[PDB]
Amino acid sequence: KPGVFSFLDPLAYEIWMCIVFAYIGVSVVLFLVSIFNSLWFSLGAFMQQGCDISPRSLSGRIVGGVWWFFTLIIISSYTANLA
Amino acid sequence: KTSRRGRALLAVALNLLALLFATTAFLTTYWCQGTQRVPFQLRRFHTGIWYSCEEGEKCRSFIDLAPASEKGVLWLSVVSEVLYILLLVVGFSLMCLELLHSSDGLKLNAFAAVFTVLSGLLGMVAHMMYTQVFQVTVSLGPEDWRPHSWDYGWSFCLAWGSFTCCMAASVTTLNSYTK
Amino acid sequence: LSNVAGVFYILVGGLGLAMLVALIEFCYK
Repeated sequence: KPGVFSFLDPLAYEIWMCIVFAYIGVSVVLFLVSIFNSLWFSLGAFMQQGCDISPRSLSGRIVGGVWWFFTLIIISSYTANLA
Repeated sequence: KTSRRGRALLAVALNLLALLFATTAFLTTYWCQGTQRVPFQLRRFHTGIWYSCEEGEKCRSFIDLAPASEKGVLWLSVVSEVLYILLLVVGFSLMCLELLHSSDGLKLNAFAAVFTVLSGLLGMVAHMMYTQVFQVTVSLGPEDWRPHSWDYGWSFCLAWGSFTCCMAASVTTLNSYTK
Repeated sequence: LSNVAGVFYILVGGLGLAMLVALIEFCYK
């Protein structure tokens, strides 16, 4: 039995670095709509579907939709891989 | 007022370091380590981003491999690097204009911050494109050199650091903007 | 990484587009 690594097997570490950084890039934009506030809100975005509280379109809410689509895709591909 | 100024200069500083890392990516000493020892056959590759060194010592200017489409992918890659550098420099320029006002304003810093964002995004896309070309080259079996390692070149990590630093400067100058 | 990397590309493109929308919205005002 592998320790830790076995869970990490389906998707490459570099890809993880990518999804993280890309998540950061998503994270700033919500604050661009407004150094930690809406960054923390983005932390409240990945946690649940994607984004909130935006008063109709505004700006980065569409980023929330794209992000939702995004994480949806990746988790799907992940699960398929483990399968 | 010392707070916003010190955080701002800290921001242009982080941007500057980030520029040094961008140059570092543009000046990698050798992109990844490599070896081929299957005797006779014994080798120690040290491929550059452009100058593929090997080790007696033997630096080599390969550059622009991976036939179909991938050359154009390198085109978009390098162009994205250039625009990356341009948005960096525009960031320094606008922030130095803020320094001229330190010697709109906030709207202008928001602009430069947006340029930092576009720079970081296009840059991450660029590094993606390059890793794509690299993995493709290895996938084609690069002429002879197909190293069992090639695991990573730290300068690239430094490029990612330049990214997170630009991110860090944009958000904090905007934190000053929040005030 | 590639097969998802395309999705990274659509992601970043969406980012830049939304930033542009933010810009024109800053232009109305």
